Amino acid sequence: GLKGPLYFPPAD
Amino acid sequence: ATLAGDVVLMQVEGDEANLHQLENRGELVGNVKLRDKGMLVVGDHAQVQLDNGEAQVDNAEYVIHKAHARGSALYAKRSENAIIMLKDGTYTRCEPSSNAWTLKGNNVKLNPATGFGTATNATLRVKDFPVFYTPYIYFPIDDRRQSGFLPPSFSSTSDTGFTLVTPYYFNLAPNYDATLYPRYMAKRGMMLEGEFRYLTHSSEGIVNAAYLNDKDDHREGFPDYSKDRWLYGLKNTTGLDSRWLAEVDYTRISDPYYFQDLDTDLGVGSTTYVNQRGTLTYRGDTFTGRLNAQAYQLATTTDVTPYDRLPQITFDGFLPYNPGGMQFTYGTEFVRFDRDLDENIYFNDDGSIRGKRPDASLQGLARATGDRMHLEPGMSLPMTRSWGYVTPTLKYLYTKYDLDLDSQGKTDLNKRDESFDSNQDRSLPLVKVDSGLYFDRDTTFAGTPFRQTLEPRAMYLYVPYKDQDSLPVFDTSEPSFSYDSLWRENRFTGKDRIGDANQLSLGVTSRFIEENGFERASISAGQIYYFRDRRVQLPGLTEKDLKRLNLDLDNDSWRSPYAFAGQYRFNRDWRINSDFNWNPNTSRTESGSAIFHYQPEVDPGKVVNVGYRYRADARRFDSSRGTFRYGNENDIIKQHDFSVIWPLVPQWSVLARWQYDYNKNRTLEAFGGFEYDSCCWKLRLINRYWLDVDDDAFLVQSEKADRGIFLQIVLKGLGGIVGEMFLDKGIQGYRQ
Amino acid sequence: CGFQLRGLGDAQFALKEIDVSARNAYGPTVRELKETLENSGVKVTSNAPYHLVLVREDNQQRTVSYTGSARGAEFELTNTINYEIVGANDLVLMSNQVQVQKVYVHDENNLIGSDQEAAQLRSEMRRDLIQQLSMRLQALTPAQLDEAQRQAEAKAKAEAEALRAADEAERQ
Ligand SMILES: CCCCCCCCCCCCCCCC(=O)N[C@@H](CO)CSC[C@@H](COC(=O)CCCCCCCCCCCCCCC)OC(=O)CCCCCCCCCCCCCCC
Repeated sequence: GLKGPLYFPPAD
Repeated sequence: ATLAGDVVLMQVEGDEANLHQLENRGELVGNVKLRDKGMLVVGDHAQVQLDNGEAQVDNAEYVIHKAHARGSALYAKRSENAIIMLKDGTYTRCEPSSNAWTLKGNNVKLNPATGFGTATNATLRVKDFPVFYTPYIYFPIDDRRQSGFLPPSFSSTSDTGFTLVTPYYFNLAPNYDATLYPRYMAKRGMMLEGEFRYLTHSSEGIVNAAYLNDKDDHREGFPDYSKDRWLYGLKNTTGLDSRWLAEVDYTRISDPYYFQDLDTDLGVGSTTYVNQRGTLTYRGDTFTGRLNAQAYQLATTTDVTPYDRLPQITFDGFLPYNPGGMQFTYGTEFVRFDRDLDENIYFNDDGSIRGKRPDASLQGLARATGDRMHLEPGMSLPMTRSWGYVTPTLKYLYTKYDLDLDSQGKTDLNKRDESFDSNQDRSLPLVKVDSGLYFDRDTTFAGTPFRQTLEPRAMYLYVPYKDQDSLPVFDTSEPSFSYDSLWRENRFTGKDRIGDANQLSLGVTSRFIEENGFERASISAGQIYYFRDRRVQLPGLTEKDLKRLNLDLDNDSWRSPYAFAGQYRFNRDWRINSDFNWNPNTSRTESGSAIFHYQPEVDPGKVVNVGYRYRADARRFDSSRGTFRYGNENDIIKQHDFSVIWPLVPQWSVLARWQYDYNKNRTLEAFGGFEYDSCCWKLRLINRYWLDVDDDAFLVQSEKADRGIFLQIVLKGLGGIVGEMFLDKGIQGYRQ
Repeated sequence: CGFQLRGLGDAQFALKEIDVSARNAYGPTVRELKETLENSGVKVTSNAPYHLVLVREDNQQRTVSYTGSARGAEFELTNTINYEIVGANDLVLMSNQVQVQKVYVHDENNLIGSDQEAAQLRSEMRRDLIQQLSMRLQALTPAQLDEAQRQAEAKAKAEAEALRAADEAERQ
């Protein structure tokens, strides 16, 4: 696994 | 249809070629190279099927360009969805000259589009030594967030024995994830920690929880002991962009010894309490209203139960004013202090007492609860010029108490021939005059222009005396003297004591400004002149209490200690901070500190931290007296802190820290260890010694010597994190 | 010696308007910072050409001294503000930070009193960081900002041109 920072989902 | 030379034709290159039969196999020989977007397979033989179809390279190697990924396989097939497969395949992110680590599986599938690689009958080898087996593994090819196990952490300490943490990461969604932390501890058991992180357009926060069925019996029979060990809390922040702002910092633990046993990550000092706070805040342009429910939970048995502020409601602000006009400000507070005292008596087998609960040393008014209201309007006339200012300020302080006292406090009171007034008011005005002058001077050091400033200021402070001994202390402390003492209208924090002041504070500060407005250095000196005694005091430092317990300071003198303070920055390299407080009425040093921090901008890997701290004037509450106290000979601070991080060789790094207390002549903490980095793997090893907080079974504060070894290897490319704690807090500048 | 009382020329700002905003959009720091700027002859308006932006305001706390029982005795509170000066078209002209730190004496048996002492220290620190931000704004001149933005915008369209150039270059 690979953990990273949170971020908002792309919307399209 | 043979071809030779530099044969080229998905693209199937090679030095030699031969091609073969139609509809059948289409073979290719000699230095064959299959290539694609980010993909490459090289080998001796190749076999294709149809124009668009099978490929199969024998005795093959492969390289995934965008990642640092290569491997080899007895053979390699490419299929429809560009899913290339290897047999007896290898995978690694080490350079072509390294065998630092390799993953070797029976089948290995690679999807470079998905960024997902899998292997069956997989072994992890370290320098070709097989170290770990699994019937299956998947790993990421690109560096996208994906769920799985995360890099583990080995350690061995006194409180836990051998420790293994093998976290598992749940990548639930772009804006919220979760992580499980199974901690195996040789000496206590299997602990399970958990974290949930979230992110919204309004809010942001993190949930945390942990459980552990402790097998250690060292603390069986200690007060408030618990076999089941646990922890949960929430941090949250909502509305940073709003005029409404709700905020949670809540934690709850199972037993007071939780962090003394299950944590060696807060470093020396541990923590004696956790917070339990929720705050709603409205933020208007000229005023702020705040609803704060806040309490503490003790992680210790030798401190007194804290008060809490079930409802603390505050409304502060000021009215629109005209430039240079007068100014009106207002601050208002309603608070409710409550507290449930744990004053139980712990007897031995017989009747003999083995320990005293701290809360039992609280007598009389030190046991009150109640409501307090506080209203504090003020007016001031700032008169300013380019070169100086004078600001007179008139304030009125009104506080009302609605107290409540239990039976034992009342009996303790009339045992001292005193009565309990459950309704008490206090009214007094405050006069304050702040003035100063601004001087400037251009200079040049090492050919760089400085603007040096000279800023001297005076503040007259007048507050009449009002006997406040009949009031409890809920939220009041008495800060140690410092240069910032010279400009505060109360020598006390909080609202339970308002100091009697008729004094003058004189001080000057010189600053050094570069051309862009930055500030290289600051030097400041000042002192206070007292025209009256200082009679208002904390309970047990008033004259009546002093001769009730028979002692004896800074009561009657005509001047404060001298206060010096200064900061210097050298380019963008190192930094130095110092402060010093000398008492002329006693010819002794009240407090002081020198703190050096070195860390260049050409190479942040060199980090040196030298620090000295002396302090002998702290006023702290005393668990055994039930009152406040000044001279605490065994809490004097005379300590150094040294820490280093240095690159011995461009790829190695040494790191250490020594923290020493002269007042008792003992090392508080000392550790050293190395941290090697390479293309494909890093390794950090730390030997450490430290004095950990301990409450023994007799309710007496102690400390225990703990030793620890901490080990983390990380195979770059085989999962990880992109974003220890004692190594972080204890060494200023562990940031790369 | 050689000092001289500060003059009305060397105390004014020479930057009559600016826009101010912060991630904590209504926090005390950005509110007090706009209060100070208006009180110094600088109009705080969103219609300004240039935008001071407080992108981060990190408070932290570290234990720097210990009791006789090896518990925390002094906290070092550090406040750090990270800002950006931003031109039009969302181009960042400048980018830096300010930092203050202060130490106080923590009392295990007086947690609200400690919290009160810390809150006072935090409010002082807030005024320290604000006056540092304003020195750095006083040192700015609309000339230096217009030039910075002209240069950075020429850099931006130079990058757009060098990119579309390689676009048609690798188109065939
Ligand atoms: C019982 C048979 C039934 C089969 C079980 C089914 C298994 C399939 C399901 C698992 C697939 C999940 C894997 C996904 C991998 C991933 O997501 N992510 C990728 C890693 O990020 C893969 S590597 C995995 C990591 C993890 O490190 C970890 O967390 C390991 C995870 C395992 C933890 C949980 C196991 C618990 C089982 C016990 C309860 C079971 C009940 C028992 C009934 C039998 O290995 C690492 O990457 C860190 C490893 C690097 C450390 C190396 C250091 C070596 C020593 C140094 C020098 C040595 C010698 C050199 C000198 C000569």
